[PDB]
Amino acid sequence: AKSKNSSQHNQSRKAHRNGIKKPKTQRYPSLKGTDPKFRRNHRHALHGTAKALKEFKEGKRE
Amino acid sequence: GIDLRWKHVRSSHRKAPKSDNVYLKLLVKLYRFLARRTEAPFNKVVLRRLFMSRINRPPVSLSRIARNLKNGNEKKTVVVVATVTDDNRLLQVPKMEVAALRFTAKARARIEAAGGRTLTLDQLALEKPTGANTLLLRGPKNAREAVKHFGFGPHKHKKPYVRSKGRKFERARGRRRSRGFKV
Amino acid sequence: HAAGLRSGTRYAFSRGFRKHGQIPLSTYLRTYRVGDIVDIKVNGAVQKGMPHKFYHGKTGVVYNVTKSAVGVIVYKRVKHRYIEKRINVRIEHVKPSRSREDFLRRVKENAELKKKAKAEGVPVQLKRQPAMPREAHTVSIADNKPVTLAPVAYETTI
Amino acid sequence: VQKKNPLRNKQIMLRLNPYASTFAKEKLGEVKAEEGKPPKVPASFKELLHEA
Amino acid sequence: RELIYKRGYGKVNGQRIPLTDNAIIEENLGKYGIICIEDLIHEIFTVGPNFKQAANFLWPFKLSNPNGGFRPRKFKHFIEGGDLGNREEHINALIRAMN
Amino acid sequence: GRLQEYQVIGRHLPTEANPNPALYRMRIFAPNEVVAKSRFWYFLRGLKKVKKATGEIVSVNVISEKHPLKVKNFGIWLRYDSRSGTHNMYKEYRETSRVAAVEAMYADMAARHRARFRSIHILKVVELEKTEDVKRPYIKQLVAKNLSFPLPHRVPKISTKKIFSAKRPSTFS
Amino acid sequence: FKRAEKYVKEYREQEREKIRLARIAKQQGSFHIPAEAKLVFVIRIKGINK
RNA sequence: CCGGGACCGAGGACCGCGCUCUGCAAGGAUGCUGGCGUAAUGGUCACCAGCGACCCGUCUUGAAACACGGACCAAGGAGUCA
RNA sequence: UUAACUGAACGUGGGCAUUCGAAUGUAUCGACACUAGUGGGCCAUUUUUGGUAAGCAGAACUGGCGAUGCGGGAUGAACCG
RNA sequence: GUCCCACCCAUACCCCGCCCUCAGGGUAGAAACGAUGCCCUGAGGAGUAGGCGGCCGUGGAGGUCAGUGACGAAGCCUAGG
Ligand SMILES: [Mg+2]
Ligand SMILES: [Mg+2]
Ligand SMILES: [Mg+2]
Ligand SMILES: [Mg+2]
Ligand SMILES: [Mg+2]
Ligand SMILES: [Mg+2]
Ligand SMILES: [Mg+2]
Ligand SMILES: [Mg+2]
Ligand SMILES: [Mg+2]
Ligand SMILES: [Mg+2]
Ligand SMILES: [Mg+2]
Ligand SMILES: [Mg+2]
Ligand SMILES: [Mg+2]
Ligand SMILES: [Mg+2]
Ligand SMILES: [Mg+2]
Ligand SMILES: [Mg+2]
Ligand SMILES: [Mg+2]
Ligand SMILES: [Mg+2]
Ligand SMILES: [Mg+2]
Ligand SMILES: [Mg+2]
Ligand SMILES: [Mg+2]
Ligand SMILES: [Mg+2]
Ligand SMILES: [Mg+2]
Ligand SMILES: [Mg+2]
Ligand SMILES: [Mg+2]
Ligand SMILES: [Mg+2]
Ligand SMILES: [Mg+2]
Ligand SMILES: [Mg+2]
Ligand SMILES: [Mg+2]
Ligand SMILES: [Mg+2]
Ligand SMILES: [Mg+2]
Ligand SMILES: [Mg+2]
Ligand SMILES: [Mg+2]
Ligand SMILES: [Mg+2]
Ligand SMILES: [Mg+2]
Ligand SMILES: [Mg+2]
Repeated sequence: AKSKNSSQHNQSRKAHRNGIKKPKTQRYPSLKGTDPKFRRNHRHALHGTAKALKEFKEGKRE
Repeated sequence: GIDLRWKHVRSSHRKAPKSDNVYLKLLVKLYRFLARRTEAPFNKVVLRRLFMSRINRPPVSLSRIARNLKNGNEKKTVVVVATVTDDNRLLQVPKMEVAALRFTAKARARIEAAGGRTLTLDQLALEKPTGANTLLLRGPKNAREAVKHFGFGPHKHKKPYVRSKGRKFERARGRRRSRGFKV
Repeated sequence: HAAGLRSGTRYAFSRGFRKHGQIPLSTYLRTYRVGDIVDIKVNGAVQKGMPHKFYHGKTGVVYNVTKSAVGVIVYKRVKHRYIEKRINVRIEHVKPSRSREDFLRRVKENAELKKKAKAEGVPVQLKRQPAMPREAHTVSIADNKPVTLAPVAYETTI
Repeated sequence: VQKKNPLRNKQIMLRLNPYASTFAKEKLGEVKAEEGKPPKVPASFKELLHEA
Repeated sequence: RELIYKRGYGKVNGQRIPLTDNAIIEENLGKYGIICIEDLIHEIFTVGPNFKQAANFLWPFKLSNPNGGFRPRKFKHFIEGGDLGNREEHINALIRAMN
Repeated sequence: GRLQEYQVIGRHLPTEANPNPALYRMRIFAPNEVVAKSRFWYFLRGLKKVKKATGEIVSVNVISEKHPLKVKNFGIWLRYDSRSGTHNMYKEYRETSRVAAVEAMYADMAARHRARFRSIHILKVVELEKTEDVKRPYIKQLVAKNLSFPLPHRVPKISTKKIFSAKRPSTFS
Repeated sequence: FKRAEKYVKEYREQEREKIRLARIAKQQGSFHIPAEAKLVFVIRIKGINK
C-alpha cells in the first residue's frame, strides 16, 4: 500500500534537543591539506628554532 | 507551568565509593572530615578520587614516579590514589617517599631497599593533613585494551573486534584498494 | 528529478546584467594569508576551482595558500552537528571580507583611546553601548507653527 | 521562618529602613508645592489648543 | 518600592532568598555600593551604573492574578482593548492589582 | 469607550539635512493617551512619509469642552468602510460636548451600519452655530419651538429582588 | 538613614524639576519633550503552551 | 489613618536583625473561659441525596465503538539455561 | 619564496589594563562508554502542488495530538485557556 | 452592533501546611553517630513505547533470633481494628 514519502517535520526539534554541537577550535590546527612544500620547510624551520632556543639557555644568548 | 529545559537533574559524579571495603569506608570518613575542615584542594581531590572505580584509578609504576621525581621534585612526597606497581625496565630505583592506596610486593620491596618510604593514605593524612610538599600522580587512564576499541569507524584507525589475527581476519575489501576500497 | 552538482544555480552562478566578459585583474592582484577571513562568491566565468553552491555566499578562514587558489575552512550545519569543511577555491571566487573591519578599526581606536586617557588622567569608555532612549529637550514653534492635519474624504481616482 | 510584609508590619519596615519613622513624623508624603502666583497659560497656547 | 518590599527575593548561591534583612543585600551587592533595600530600590528606579547586577540579583517577581481581573479579552494589544503590549504609565494600575 | 479629545503634535526626527522639521497637529478621540498616540501615528502614516520609528511625539494635551453645560448641535463628516467599499457620510447629533457627540456617533454607526471603530475615520466635527444650518429632521424636531412632550407607558422602577408584588403596578408616572 | 533621606529628597526634586521644565516651556511658547522612559517592568501574561 | 470578615499557627531553651527600649506586635499562638468526658468527636458498613462517572485488554493516526478476545470461579500459565 | 633577509610560517625578549573592549541570560559546560524503543503517523496557521472537489492525495516552517489529564466550545485527539 | 460597570469559576497564578525528588551547606583534640544518621536552605513534580533506582511478596539454602507452638503451628472465614 501507499505511505508517506518523506518529511523533515521533527528534525529541527530533534537536532536542537541536545544542542547543535560546533567542534571547539584549537590553538594549533592540523597541517593536513597544507602545501607539502610549505610543510617540508616548516618542519626544518621548527627544528632550527628549537635548537636555537636550547642553545640560548645553554650559552648562545641571542 | 514553569517552562524549564531541565528538571530534577542529578549530579553526574560519584558521591561515595561503590566499594564495600570497610577500611576504604573508614578512609573516606577521614578524608570527608579533612576536606570539610581544611582549605587544601589536595584533600578534596583525594576524597573524590577515593570514590573512583578501578578503571578510573589506573596503576602507577615506579618508573612513572621516577619520571616526575626529576626537576626539583626529589624531596616531595608522592601521592597516588591507586596501586603502585614495579617496573623491570627501571634498574635503579631512586630514593622516594610514596603514599599510595596499595603497593605491589615488588614495588614496596624495591622502594624500601632503595632507602625510600612507603605510606598508607591515613598515614599521609597524619603527617601532611594539608598535602604540603606533595606530588599527586595519576596513571594512564586511556592505556587500556578496551579504549583501543572505542569509537571504531571509517578513517578512525581504532582496533576492530576480531576473534584472531591473520590474513583471513578483517584484511580484505574495505582495507585495501586491491579489494574494492580501503576503509 | 535530479541532484547534480550545479542544480539550482541558474541565477546564483550567473553573472549580473551588464557584468559579463572581462574579469577585473585586481582579483588576481590581491594577496591572502593563512588566517585571513574571506567571502566566497562564485564567478560564473571561471569554471576551474569552483566551490559547490552551498559555499556561495559563505564566509570562512583561509587555512592554505597555493599557486592560484586558497584553502578555506567553513562550518556546515548537517543534522544536529556542525562539520568543518575544507574547500579549495580559486582566487576568482574569493574576496577579502569586511566582516572584521569594524573590530579591526575598534581595536586600534581603543588602543589610542587608552594611551590618551592614561596621558590625560581621565578614563574613557572603550566598549560600544546600544542606542539609548532620547533625552529631554525643548522644541520651539517660533517660525515653526504646527500644521493641523485631518483624514481625507474618500474619492475615486480612476 | 516567616516572611513578613514591611508594608503591613511597621517593625519590619523600621528594620529595613530606619528613615521610615522620620518620613512619617515629618510628613514627607504631604509636602506642598513652593509658593508663587502661577502665570496664566499663553493665548498662543490656548489658540493652538482650540485651533482646528 | 512595593514590588521590592513585598515580593523581593535575591538569588543567593542559586537559591531564592527573601529580602528580610539588609545583611543579605550588603553581602550580595556590597561591592557595588548597594548595602540596603533602599539602595536597591534607588538603583532600580534610577537605572544606576549597576542596574544589571541589581536586576539580576532580584529573583523574577512572582505576582498573583490582578484583583480586579483583566480586560474582557486580555490577549489583544492594550491599544486594541486587550492587555498585551506597551501600556506605558498604565502598568502601575496593573502592578497594583497583581501585587 | 469613554473618550476624550487629545491634541497630538508630532514631528519627524531632526536630521542634518533637515533640522527643525515641520510639526504636525491632529485632534484624536481616544480612550487614553496611548491610543491617542497610536491613532496619530496611523493617520500620519496615511498622510505623510513619517513613521513612529522615524519620528517623535512633541506634545499630547487634553482638549476639554469649553462649555460642557451648553446644549449644542454637532455635525460630523466621517469616512467609513462597509463590507463592500468606502463611503463618506455626514451626520448630526445633539450633545453638550464634542466628546459626547463622537461617542454617540460611534454608537450610532455601530447600530445602523455595523461599522466598527477600526473602520471609521472622523474627518471633521463642527459645532453648528446657527439653527438654519441644522439639516437633519431628527435634530430639527428637537430644536422645534416651545418643545414639550409627555412620557407615556413609563415602567416604574422596581427592585429586581422584589419578586412578588401585592398590587398591579401602574404606568402613568 | 542618611542615604534614604537623600534618596527621598532626590525623588521629590526630580519630580518638581520635570514639572517646572514643562511649565517653563509652555510659558515660553515651546513644547518640552520629556526624556523617553529608561526603565520598564515586563510581566509575562500568557501561559507556556504553544 | 481607622474599621468589618474569612482561612491558617509551620518551628520548639538562648543566639539574629531591630524598635515606639524597666519592655515590645522584633528570626512562625498565646492568654482567659465554658460544656462534655462519652460513642459526644472520630472511624467502618448499608442506603438516600447533589455533582461527577461509557468496558476492560489489544492492534491502531484515531476505540465506548456497529473492531477482535472475554459467561463465571479455583489451580496452572510465558525473556530461562549453556 | 625573493635579486636580495625579503617574504611566509613558527617563535625569543619587552610593553599594555586609571577600562578584557555590545545587550540579555547562564534554571548547566564538555567529553566518553553501553544500550532501549521507534523507523505505519495524523491535525492546524501561513506558503502551497495535483485535483471540479473531498473528513482527497503530496510537500516547507512552526506548534500540537499520538503520549494529556483539567476549565470552556452542549456533545469532540487536534480549537480557545 | 458598539461602549461601560459589577459578578461566577480550572488541577493556571499568589500565600501557607505536608510528601517525595533534585541541589547547596553544617555536624570529632568526638558530652559520639542506624555519619548509610541528624540539622539548615532553595527549587521542582504530566506521561504511552522505553530506561534506571528503591522497595513489597513467594518456594528452598547457610547463619542468627538460647524465636513461636497440642495451655493450639499452618491454612481458611470475618457490614472487627
Ligand atoms: Mg505497500
Ligand atoms: Mg514510512
Ligand atoms: Mg543526552
Ligand atoms: Mg508545578
Ligand atoms: Mg575522509
Ligand atoms: Mg585481478
Ligand atoms: Mg580482484
Ligand atoms: Mg515560604
Ligand atoms: Mg495666575
Ligand atoms: Mg471580587
Ligand atoms: Mg477577561
Ligand atoms: Mg460522625
Ligand atoms: Mg450515590
Ligand atoms: Mg454525566
Ligand atoms: Mg485503520
Ligand atoms: Mg479500548
Ligand atoms: Mg460505530
Ligand atoms: Mg483491527
Ligand atoms: Mg483480528
Ligand atoms: Mg465471544
Ligand atoms: Mg498446585
Ligand atoms: Mg495462579
Ligand atoms: Mg537505535
Ligand atoms: Mg526502512
Ligand atoms: Mg534502528
Ligand atoms: Mg499510515
Ligand atoms: Mg494530506
Ligand atoms: Mg491517507
Ligand atoms: Mg502508536
Ligand atoms: Mg495537551
Ligand atoms: Mg473540556
Ligand atoms: Mg472528527
Ligand atoms: Mg512544591
Ligand atoms: Mg512523573
Ligand atoms: Mg521450587
Ligand atoms: Mg491457629
